[PDB]
Amino acid sequence: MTDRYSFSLTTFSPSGKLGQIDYALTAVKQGVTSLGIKATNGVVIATEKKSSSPLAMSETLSKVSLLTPDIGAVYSGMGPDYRVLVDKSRKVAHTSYKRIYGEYPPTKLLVSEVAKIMQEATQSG
Amino acid sequence: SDPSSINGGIVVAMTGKDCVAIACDLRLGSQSLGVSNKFEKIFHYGHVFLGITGLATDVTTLNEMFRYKTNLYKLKEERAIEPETFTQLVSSSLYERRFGPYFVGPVVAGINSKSGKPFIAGFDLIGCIDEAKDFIVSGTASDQLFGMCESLYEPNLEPEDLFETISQALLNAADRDALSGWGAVVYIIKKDEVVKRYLKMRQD
Amino acid sequence: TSIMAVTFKDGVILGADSRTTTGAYIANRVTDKLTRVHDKIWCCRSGSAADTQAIADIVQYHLELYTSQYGTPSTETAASVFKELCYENKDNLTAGIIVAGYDDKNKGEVYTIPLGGSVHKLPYAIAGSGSTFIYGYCDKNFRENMSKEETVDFIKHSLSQAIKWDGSSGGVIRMVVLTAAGVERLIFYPDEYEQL
Amino acid sequence: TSIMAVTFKDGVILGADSRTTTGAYIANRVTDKLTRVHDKIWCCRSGSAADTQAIADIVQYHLELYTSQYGTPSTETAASVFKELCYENKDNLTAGIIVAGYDDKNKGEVYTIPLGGSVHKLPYAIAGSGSTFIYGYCDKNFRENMSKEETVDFIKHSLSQAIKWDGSSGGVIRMVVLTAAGVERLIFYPDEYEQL
Amino acid sequence: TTIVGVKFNNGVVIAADTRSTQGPIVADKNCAKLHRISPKIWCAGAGTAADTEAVTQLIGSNIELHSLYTSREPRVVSALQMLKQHLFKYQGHIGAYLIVAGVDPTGSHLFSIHAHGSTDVGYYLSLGSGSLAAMAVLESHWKQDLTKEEAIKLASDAIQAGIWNDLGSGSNVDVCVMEIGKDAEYLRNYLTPNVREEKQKSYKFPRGTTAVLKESIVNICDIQEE
Amino acid sequence: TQQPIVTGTSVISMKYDNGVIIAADNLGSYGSLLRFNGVERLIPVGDNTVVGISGDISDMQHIERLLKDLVTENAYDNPLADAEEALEPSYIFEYLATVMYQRRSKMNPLWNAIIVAGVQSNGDQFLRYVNLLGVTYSSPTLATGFGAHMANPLLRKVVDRESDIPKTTVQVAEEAIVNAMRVLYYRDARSSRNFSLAIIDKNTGLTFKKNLQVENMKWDFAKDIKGYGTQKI
Amino acid sequence: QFNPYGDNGGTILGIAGEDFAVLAGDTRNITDYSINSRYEPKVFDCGDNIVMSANGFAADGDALVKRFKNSVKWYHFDHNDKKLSINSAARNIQHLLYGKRFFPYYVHTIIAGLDEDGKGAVYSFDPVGSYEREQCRAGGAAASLIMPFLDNQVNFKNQYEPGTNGKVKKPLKYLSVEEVIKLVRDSFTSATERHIQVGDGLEILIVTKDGVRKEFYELKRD
Amino acid sequence: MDIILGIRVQDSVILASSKAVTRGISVLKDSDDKTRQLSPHTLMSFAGEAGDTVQFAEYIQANIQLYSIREDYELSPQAVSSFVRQELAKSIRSRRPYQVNVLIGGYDKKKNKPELYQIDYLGTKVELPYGAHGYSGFYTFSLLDHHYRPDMTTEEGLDLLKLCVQELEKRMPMDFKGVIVKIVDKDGIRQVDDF
Amino acid sequence: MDIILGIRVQDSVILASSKAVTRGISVLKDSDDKTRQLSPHTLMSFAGEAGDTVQFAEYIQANIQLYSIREDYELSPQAVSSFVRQELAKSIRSRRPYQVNVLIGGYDKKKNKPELYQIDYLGTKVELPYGAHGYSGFYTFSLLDHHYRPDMTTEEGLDLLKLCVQELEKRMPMDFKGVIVKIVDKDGIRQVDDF
Amino acid sequence: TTTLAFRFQGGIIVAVDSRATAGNWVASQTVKKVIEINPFLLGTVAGGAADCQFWETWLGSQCRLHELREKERISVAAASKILSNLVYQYKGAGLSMGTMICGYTRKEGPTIYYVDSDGTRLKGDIFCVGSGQTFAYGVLDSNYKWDLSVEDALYLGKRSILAAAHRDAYSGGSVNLYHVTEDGWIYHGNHDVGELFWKVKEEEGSFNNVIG
Ligand SMILES: [Mg+2]
Ligand SMILES: [Mg+2]
Ligand SMILES: [Mg+2]
Ligand SMILES: [Mg+2]
Ligand SMILES: [Mg+2]
Repeated sequence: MTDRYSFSLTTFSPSGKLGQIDYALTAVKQGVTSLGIKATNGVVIATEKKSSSPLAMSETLSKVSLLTPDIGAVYSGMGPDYRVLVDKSRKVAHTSYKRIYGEYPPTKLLVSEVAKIMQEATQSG
Repeated sequence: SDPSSINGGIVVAMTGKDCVAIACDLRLGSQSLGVSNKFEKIFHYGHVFLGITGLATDVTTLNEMFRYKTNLYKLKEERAIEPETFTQLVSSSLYERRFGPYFVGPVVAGINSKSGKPFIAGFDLIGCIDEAKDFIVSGTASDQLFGMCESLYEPNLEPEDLFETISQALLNAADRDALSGWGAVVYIIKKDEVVKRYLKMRQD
Repeated sequence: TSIMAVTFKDGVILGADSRTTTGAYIANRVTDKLTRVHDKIWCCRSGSAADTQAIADIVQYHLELYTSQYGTPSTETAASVFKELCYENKDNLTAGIIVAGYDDKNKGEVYTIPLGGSVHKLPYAIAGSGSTFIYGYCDKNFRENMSKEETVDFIKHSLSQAIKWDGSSGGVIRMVVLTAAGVERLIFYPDEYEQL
Repeated sequence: TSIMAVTFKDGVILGADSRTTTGAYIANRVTDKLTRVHDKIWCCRSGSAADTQAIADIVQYHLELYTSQYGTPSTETAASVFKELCYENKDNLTAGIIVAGYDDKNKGEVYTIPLGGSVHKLPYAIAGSGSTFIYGYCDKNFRENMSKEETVDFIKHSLSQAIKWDGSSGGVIRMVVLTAAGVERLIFYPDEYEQL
Repeated sequence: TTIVGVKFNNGVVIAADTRSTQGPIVADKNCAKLHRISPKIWCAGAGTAADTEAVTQLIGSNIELHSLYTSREPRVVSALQMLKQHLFKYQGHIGAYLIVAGVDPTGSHLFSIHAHGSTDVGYYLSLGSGSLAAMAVLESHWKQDLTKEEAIKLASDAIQAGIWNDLGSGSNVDVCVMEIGKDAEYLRNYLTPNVREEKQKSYKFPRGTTAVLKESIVNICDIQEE
Repeated sequence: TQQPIVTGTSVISMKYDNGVIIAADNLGSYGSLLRFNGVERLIPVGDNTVVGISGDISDMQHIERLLKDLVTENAYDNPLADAEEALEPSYIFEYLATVMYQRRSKMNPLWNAIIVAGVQSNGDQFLRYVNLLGVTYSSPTLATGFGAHMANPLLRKVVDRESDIPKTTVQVAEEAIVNAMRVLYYRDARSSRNFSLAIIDKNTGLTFKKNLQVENMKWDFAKDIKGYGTQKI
Repeated sequence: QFNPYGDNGGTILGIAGEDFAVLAGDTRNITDYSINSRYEPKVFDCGDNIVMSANGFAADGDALVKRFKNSVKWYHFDHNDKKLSINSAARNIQHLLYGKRFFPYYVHTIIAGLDEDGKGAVYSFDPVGSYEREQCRAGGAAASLIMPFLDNQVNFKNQYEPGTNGKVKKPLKYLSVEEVIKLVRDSFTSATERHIQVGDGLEILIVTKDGVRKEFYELKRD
Repeated sequence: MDIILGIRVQDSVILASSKAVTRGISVLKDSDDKTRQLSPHTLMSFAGEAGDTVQFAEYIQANIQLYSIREDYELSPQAVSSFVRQELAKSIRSRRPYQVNVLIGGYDKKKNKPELYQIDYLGTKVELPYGAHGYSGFYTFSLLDHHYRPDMTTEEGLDLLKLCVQELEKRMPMDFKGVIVKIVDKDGIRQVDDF
Repeated sequence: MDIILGIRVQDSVILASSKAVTRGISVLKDSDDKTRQLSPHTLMSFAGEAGDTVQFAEYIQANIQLYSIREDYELSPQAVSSFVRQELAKSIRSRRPYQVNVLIGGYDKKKNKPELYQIDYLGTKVELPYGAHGYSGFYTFSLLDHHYRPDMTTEEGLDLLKLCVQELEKRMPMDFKGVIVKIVDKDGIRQVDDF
Repeated sequence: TTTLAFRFQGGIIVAVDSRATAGNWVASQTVKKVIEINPFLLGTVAGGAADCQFWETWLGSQCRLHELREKERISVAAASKILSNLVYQYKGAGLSMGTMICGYTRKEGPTIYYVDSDGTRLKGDIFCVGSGQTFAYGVLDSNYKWDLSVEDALYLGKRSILAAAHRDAYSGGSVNLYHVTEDGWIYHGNHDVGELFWKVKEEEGSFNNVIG
């Protein structure tokens, strides 16, 4: 066994494109529309609950997720990838911030931590 | 033998009306031997002030560590750290060495830049926070300081009155402790100005 | 602590006092020392409360996972898992556990696991600080294939004496009955057993 | 060691095992732990053999000199002399003695003197390493004003159990009966008491 | 320290004194010993103060993540299991002695946890140096089917017994009430029976009393423009 | 220097308006073994004093004999031995206190904690404590061993200071003592249900109550308690 | 092993005035974390206008006070009812203490009164008998909390006269009996707040040429 | 080893270090140089447990020499002292700590100032006008307190140093076999061969 | 105290004894005479625990002086040494033994011979041509073994003694502040004031 | 503690500090470490304060009984030996004493005897005892001469205590001076170290390291 894929699966093509990132963006494009609007006294995020079947309970599938008491997230693209990112985003808000400073991270820094996780999947083996 | 009383020294912090004050002696020793009369125990990171008593190598090490951490904090947050946040950082940092601790008695002091609220805090060597309204004491003459502060202190003192109170609390405590003294420094801290005063005291 | 497990005709009964002491202070006078690792496999705990709780919780996990894969475990199997933990970690454990269970094939079975980590299958077993004072009584009064009422009286009278002489033991006498009929809890108060 | 003294209707009976150990080696398997300090005042010895022998010899001297001057001493008097030695020299003694005697006025009396040097008058007393295992049995089975045959059976069954569980106790069960009729020695062998 | 927990009709109440000490010296005269593991799961700590604080924050953090993961309100048995397995691992070196209380979808709960990892269930519990004083009061006045008002009275009276009779306990009484189908109400300084009397004298010094060698302005501001 | 062998646990006591109450259980423990169940640890001296003793029982018996010997000695060449020159609680205490301190000073202590409860000639309540170190103190409530930790808090709720003594009746005081004995039975692992209680009143004199038992105990709630956390059955 | 010593807590304070002297001490008596008594007198009138307190291990404290009172009595018998002067009492106490040099009275002793010129006097002793006349001395548990405060407020240490800036000290003006009692009360109020063994009550004995007077004050009971 | 002194004067730093090396009962050497040149204008004297002293000094020397080559630049005495302190501060919580006390005497070519740093085995750094380790300060500091001036010449510093050594030779029980004296200034490091 | 030597030559006994008195950290005195004259032709040097040394030496001195008066006669060195040995042999099994080692150098006027006796604190007496106590022998005996002759003059003995002291000053860690040398011969006891 | 005493042309100077500590806690700043045995003899206290106080006070009683019996002033040699013989009897029991018995008689002149609880008795010209002895020795050794004036000798003793007071953490408070002559000792006042330090710093130019 062992993870014998210790090399990058995303690489620069001759034209300077990172194929797997472009293709990931293509998958996002196919995804259901979600949006965000910032007001003076608040922010709103919204999306369509595209129900795969009418027998399915769309309330159980939460596209909009609480990350911290003052931070929320919504997505477009592959749902399972989002779900695990939300779990990692929640945990990293505690391990790399709340357990150090005794308070929740500011929006920009939590975003930065999420961005780091996504960057690593773009370069790691 | 006891690490917290090899080098000696004290720190005291008090709150006043729209101000805080933090003060320390200047002695560093090797038990009975006086080694330095310029060993300052109060440091600052932006507008947040940190006094550290105890084992001098750790006092130095922790200052360097909190400078390190507050500098990275500022670069990422794009703003200077606040006293309440820094207090939690000091607590976290000490407790991560739970079974091999720094032998120190830290004291945080400062004013919150947004709310303007005076703030002080103290810790044991292992990170337990003591957030008192009135005053925080630390060092080899902590008992003496507790006695001085408990009687001399009254709330809502003006900056120039508070100076007298904290100065007399420190001086008279240090004169009853063999391992403290050899000079003293007092910081008077207001929201956007800080005055640092060296006190004249007996040199033994 | 005074604990015992006794096999009889219809199955097995576990018995225990309820006193837990920190030195001479009774930290808990209503302790439940009879603990469940499976539907019809229970155990009596003596020694370090932290250790016996930690062990019992692990065993319960093992038997739960066993059941998911291979169906109901035997009482022997449960005792073996207890033993494996107690024996392999003997340097860091102060645990004296009596394992008691009811199969339909094997009926009532009792296994005692003393400090060392050894296993001993017995008709009945006594353990804990208070057991010392009732070795004589229990040996003279125990019979095989007793009825339910006789076995309850035997346990009640035994632990009554253990409690009377051992300062470490006391409170209520708890009991758990394991038979084909099911699981029955019993409790007996000081005013009942002291006058025996 | 397993020793006991039991009062009954006609007087008192002293009972003891015969094992004396140096570690796990049985130095003497036929020891006589029932020793005479006066005609009808005897004692059971436990703890340091050197100490209890030295004490008993001194008591016997004191009661002999008492008798020469003031006539027959009471069982209480004998216990008081034992106590005085054991209490005043508690730092240098490891002695647990049960004193038992028969007066005509007071009849059968039993006094126990544990390590400390305190005195306790009791209907019956048990002592020695093996006594721990029969506190439950003896408490449940003892009755006041038993007959001679009942008291012999009570002592025999009690020490039988003590011997069974205590490795420090063993050998023969010796007994001494103290009544108005006189002084009667009894002995019971392993083949007799083990099968009880 | 004196901490107590008392079960009642529709919930549970915990209480604590407010004195923290360094040997014989009182460090903080109004310490907060009632900690929050989750909104409706609170606990009081005794023993090593840093360990009680640290272990509740850690379990409270993992409880929050667990609550988000499972989309369910946290349970007291989860906090209990996570605390005891953590404390047991460290074999008593983490000197945390806790009384854990709370409400959840299962109901109302009250547990105690010792530093070595053992746990106990009860209707009334006490921990700390004043636990014997408090337990005396609880054993004298506790009954089944207490009301909310009776449990607060009993709990605070048990803390008072510690405050007055135990030297390790003092100052004020904190209380937290966790009732089923309700928000937990944290009653900071519920009782204040130890206010210091006015001093005989004011010790405010005349300005210029202290001798000074040097003065200077400290630069707290950043590096400036221009 | 020794170690205690056969020991007696808490002695508790308090003052009330006309006198003093003292109590102590009838147990003589042998370590964790509850060896002797018929030990009287309250010893009356005359008709105006009761000495309660905890700790080593062999030393208690020695002290018991000293007090018996003290009464004999006081009667020698004393026509007023049963009147003006009878033994007072204060005389008895000071004697014991002297002995206890002398013994500790020879590094051979009587391993005890003693409470002398009584009423003086002028009707004043006497209640004072002395132990193996020779340390002495007085208070409206006094207790030894576990009593100090559990009984005192309860008794101090009745008589919190000197001014509460005239307000406290014998019925209230006895009730508090009896409750404290129950609490100690719940919580002291070296206690017994059987105890003795003595009341020394300036009007009705010495009332010595033997063979009392702890009653009205709460145990029923134990049936509901199951496992140590997660267990439901 | 048997330990013949114990700690009964408590804190005492002796202050010598110009023509008076006070010896104060809290009334709390403790072992470990338990209170033995909320009112157990610690400062004693020993006759001849001398007051005494032997703080620390209460059994040795009581033994020493008893033996000193006895010494005063026998001083009267042997020397024609002569008044024992405070300096003579001090030397006598040294010999009592040093008499047990190799098994000491585990106490910090203080006596107070008037000297032969009528001025206020306080003497302080270590456990083995080294002694000294002093103006100001706190003893016991909270001694470290009280003495620095007294250095500042009685002797005006580190205090200078405004305007001069460290060049002229604050003058050592004489304190009245009312002024001393204020400092005593505030010392014990402060000690009660920050020390667990101090509390319940404060008993002050004031010695003047007219005799010995007592004053009692409540302290916090937590 | 035993006695190591240091004194910062107007324009230089003077380090005096004993020559004796004792092994229990015998003095094995009376000409031991307890110092290492870290860089052209930075000298470090040392005293402590055997083996550890030289092992540490040479380890520091190698590291400063490595930095000098890499950057083609000499670190300031302050920078070197901070590096040394960190190594000792790292060392004290190790499996087996370096039992070494050091004095770092250097001349800062940027600031044109002499600098003396005292660092003990715990990592306790102090900048001083004059310093010592062990019992050396107990005998000498009272003389240095009295006579020292910040504007002293190198020749005056050596005279004050002789007075300190004389007091040591009088009142110390141990024979430390005299001292080797070295001077650190703008021109570099040189040894006073007659003392 | 530290070092005490002795050498018996042709017609005299020479005792060398150190001058240092060190109490812990400080050398309190550098001119201490660790010897007492027991009689006109008998000298005893001593070294051991503080207090005991002088207390013992003076006690012996008083006893020999008492005997001299009573009998109007000087005891032989052999007789004095036997008396001293018995006192130390008595002392070793006492409640608190004298911790004192001595050398007894005397001139027997009857036999016209010098005599050197070495006695330790246990009461171990030996008559020797040359002797020492403590660590002094470890450094010096190899030189004495080599150079010593029974027919040496007093001047030759002093030269050999200087060589011994020089070796001590080189290889001993402790500074014993030189030695006081005394000569015992037919004319009595005299001190060599320059050494 | 820091105590010194030295012989010179004009007799003996005795100088002591005034600090008493119990661990790090400063118990007193006003302790008398010179025992006035009698009008002609002085003794310093170091080690055990009680042991020095008690037994030197006692020594004074013996010296008084001597001169009553012998009708003559006791010698410093005899006085010192009464004390040393006494403490030697107690050797092992745990007495703690380091003292200089100082006096000036006709037959002896100015004499100083260091006496020790180990039984040590040493005559000498200069002695320093205490935790700050090494600091005082340095100032003494470098500045001492036999032909010092009484004024300069008094200052040297004062300055040497100050040197120790400054550096030694367990020395300080104030300096007590005495001058011993043949006709008796003369007290030369109590000198607060706090005030003395700044005075000496300015006037002497010493302690440049310290900011004043
Ligand atoms: Mg374990
Ligand atoms: Mg029981
Ligand atoms: Mg208090
Ligand atoms: Mg250093
Ligand atoms: Mg100093």
